[PDB]
Amino acid sequence: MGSSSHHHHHHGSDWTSECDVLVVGSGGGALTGAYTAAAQGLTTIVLEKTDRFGGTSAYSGASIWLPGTQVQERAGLPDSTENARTYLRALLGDAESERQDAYVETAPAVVALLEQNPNIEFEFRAFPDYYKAEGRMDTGRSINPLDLDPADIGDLAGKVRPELDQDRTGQDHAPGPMIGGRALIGRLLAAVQSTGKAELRTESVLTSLIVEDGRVVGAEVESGGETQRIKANRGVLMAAGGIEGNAEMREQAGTPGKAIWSMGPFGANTGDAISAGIAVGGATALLDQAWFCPGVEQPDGSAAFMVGVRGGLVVDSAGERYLNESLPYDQFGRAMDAHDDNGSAVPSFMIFDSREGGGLPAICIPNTAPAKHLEAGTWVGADTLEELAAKTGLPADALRSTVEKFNDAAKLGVDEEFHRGEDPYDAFFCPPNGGANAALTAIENGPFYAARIVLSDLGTKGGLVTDVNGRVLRADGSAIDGLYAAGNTSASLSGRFYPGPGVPLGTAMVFSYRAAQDMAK
Ligand SMILES: Cc1cc2nc3c(=O)[nH]c(=O)nc-3n(C[C@H](O)[C@H](O)[C@H](O)COP(=O)(O)OP(=O)(O)OC[C@H]3O[C@@H](n4cnc5c(N)ncnc54)[C@H](O)[C@@H]3O)c2cc1C
Ligand SMILES: C[C@]12CCC(=O)C=C1CC[C@@H]1[C@@H]2CC[C@]2(C)C(=O)CC[C@@H]12
Repeated sequence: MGSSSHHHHHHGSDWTSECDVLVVGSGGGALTGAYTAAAQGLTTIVLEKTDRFGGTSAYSGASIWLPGTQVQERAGLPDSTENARTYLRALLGDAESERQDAYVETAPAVVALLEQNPNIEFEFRAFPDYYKAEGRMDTGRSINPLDLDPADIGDLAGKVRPELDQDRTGQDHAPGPMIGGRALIGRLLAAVQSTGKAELRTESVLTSLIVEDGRVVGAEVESGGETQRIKANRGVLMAAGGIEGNAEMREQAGTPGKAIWSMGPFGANTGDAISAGIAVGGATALLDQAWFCPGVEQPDGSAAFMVGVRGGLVVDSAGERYLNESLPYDQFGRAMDAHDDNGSAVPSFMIFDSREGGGLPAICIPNTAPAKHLEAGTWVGADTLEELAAKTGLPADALRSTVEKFNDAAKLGVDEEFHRGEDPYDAFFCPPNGGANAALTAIENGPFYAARIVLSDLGTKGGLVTDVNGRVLRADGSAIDGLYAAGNTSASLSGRFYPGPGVPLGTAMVFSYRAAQDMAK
């Protein structure tokens, strides 16, 4: 993978083109880094491997954990840079304290620079922080790009990757404005283009970095069945995602879950940039870690992100509850993996009744029709729990017992076994009703359903070791000159934690910004 400049010269090759800043990828991080470089007058090229910008960032809800900024001040939030620092220190400990500090301390500058652009505006949207710890916001402190009329961004609207409910069925944007990740990437692209210093390319693939005397000076890029050599005078920012789509790297690293279960765009994030970085001496960390979530198994073997659980319960292959089904998706996923004994917890079984007329009582992204799950056998239905356990192969006495015990907890209003519905996260998706506890509803109105739940992800979070300025470090702690990484190309400062909504995009955006500031020196 690693190409030596002297070797290229020897073969008779030279630079196709030159820029100051070369950005690989086009999620929130990449485009934030692109904008930061180009807005202060550095010639910038962005390389997107696929025909659509945005990757998983486009799929996202575009909730962003950038605390203590002018956006939260407009909402009057009771929060601060120091309050957010306390929450991270309480969850993560002293491991990566310097990167924790740079994350919360730089959020305000990133947000102010971006909002100065007429294509970008954010607003606070309530979504709770995920753990009980000092500095938690029960309402959350995360911000979101405003809905975007695609007419405002010209030809860029047709180049944004569409939402999951359209993108895995050969479809483009559904009716209405661009929202969530579509609005984030549409606005960032329009900002990057407005600088007049950036080129935005699709179907341009990083293959290898180019090194001269141990310094990264550019990269080899495929585009139009041809090879190009792009020089980067100040540096290369690699924000091209993780290993989530590469089954071989995940099996080698011991990453739980599976490439086919990842909610990454199929084929996009195959660890190309992590590989390219290792090839020039970059150290790696946390490769067995990912941003986990439970997934509803699909007829085609893929998964759907299961979030905002509103009802049902979940059993292992023994027909027993083992977790709080309302847990934030990353803690849910880690509890599946911790409980899994040669396959008792992957798959798990979501059990629910006809309270939502056949629907599974959660948000599934994307949302496959019950009838297609039932025809494929991913879901099974029956008139009794007895017959449901027979069709699923679950122990019938244990499932019946599990459901009667859960139903007693819903009648009483407290789940003494797993404490479901006693957290602001659990309550956020459960509108207070006539029940003693809105997160606990009895499973008793037939027909009954079991859906197979697997260990999905929203990307992996392991990869190249970086400093507080996004510089890729070798095993000895020294910087690889000219090379930066951010987002899921870099090992997350968050370790084994998913602190709150928007940490993936927030960390990606801050370290892409800091990498561009470092290149501008
Ligand atoms: C339904 C859903 C909702 C989510 N909601 C949120 C949320 O609210 N908040 C949040 O913070 N996170 C959210 N996430 C997760 C979030 O989208 C990701 O964790 C994060 O955006 C990953 O960013 P990245 O830069 O690492 O990867 P990506 O955003 O995937 O960027 C990688 C890009 O680089 C391209 N690329 C890859 N290899 C190459 C190469 N060799 N050359 C050129 N280009 C290449 C890819 O095609 C892709 O376009 C959500 C995820 C899902 C599935
Ligand atoms: C849970 C989540 C993902 C990961 C992340 O980090 C931040 C959030 C909060 C916003 C959620 C989003 C998932 C998709 C959601 C449910 C929508 O369709 C509307 C709001 C949005």
